[PDB]
Amino acid sequence: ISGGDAIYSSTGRCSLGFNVRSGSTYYFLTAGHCTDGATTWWANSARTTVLGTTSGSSFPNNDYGIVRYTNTTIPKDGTVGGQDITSAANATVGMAVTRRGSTTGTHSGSVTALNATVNYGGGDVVYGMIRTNVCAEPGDSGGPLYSGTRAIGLTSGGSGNCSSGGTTFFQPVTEALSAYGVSVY
Amino acid sequence: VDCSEYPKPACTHEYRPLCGSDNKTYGNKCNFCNAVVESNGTLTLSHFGKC
Repeated sequence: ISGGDAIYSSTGRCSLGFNVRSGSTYYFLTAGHCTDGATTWWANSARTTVLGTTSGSSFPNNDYGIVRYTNTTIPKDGTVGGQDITSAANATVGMAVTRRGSTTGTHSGSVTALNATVNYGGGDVVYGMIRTNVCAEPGDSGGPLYSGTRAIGLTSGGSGNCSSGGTTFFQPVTEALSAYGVSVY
Repeated sequence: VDCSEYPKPACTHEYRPLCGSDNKTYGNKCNFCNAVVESNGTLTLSHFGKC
C-alpha cells in the first residue's frame, strides 16, 4: 500500500498520505478530519484487511492524523503510487505540485498561496494551509501532495471538482512530521 | 441531513456518500448541501449511500 491508496474507517473512505516511520515503528499520515473519531483502519471496503489504529489526530486548527500499522505482512511502500519519495520540503508560491487520491487519481497544478485560513463552518477552522489550483473530490482527503521526490502536503479540502477545475487546500507535511517525530522513507 | 448552514465556501473531502433526487451520488454531506443551494432548493435527498 502506498500514498494515494484508499483507506477505510468505520465511517467512510479517505486516502493514505505518506508512509512514515520512527525507529522501527511504521505509521501512515492522513487527514486529521479522517482520523477524528476513527479507531481502526482497513485496506478494503469489505474491512477484511486491517492496516492499523489511529495514534494521533489534529483537527480542526491543523489537519493531520497518524495511524500506527498493526498489519505485519502488508507492504508499506515509501512511494506515492509508483513515485519514490525521498524527502520532505516546504511549499513555495509557484511550485509545481502533484496530488494523488483514491477517487480522482493523479492531478497536477501549482501552489498559489501560503498560510491560508479555511473555514469549514461550525467552528471547524484550519490555519496555515497551502492553497493550490489542483482539483480534488470526496475520497481524496488525506492523499499526498508531492513535487518530484519531495513530500509537500496532505489533502484537506476545497471547492470545485476535477471536471470544471477547482481550488484545493493542503496541510503542510513538515508540520506533521515534526509533531510526531517521524520521517518519510 | 439539513442544509441550513449552507452554502459553505469549502468542504473536506472524506467519502460518505448520499444519493440525490437527480440520481447523482454526492460524495459527502457538504458536497450535497452545496449542490442543493446551487440548485436554488430544487435538489433533494433520495437516500443515504450511493445511488
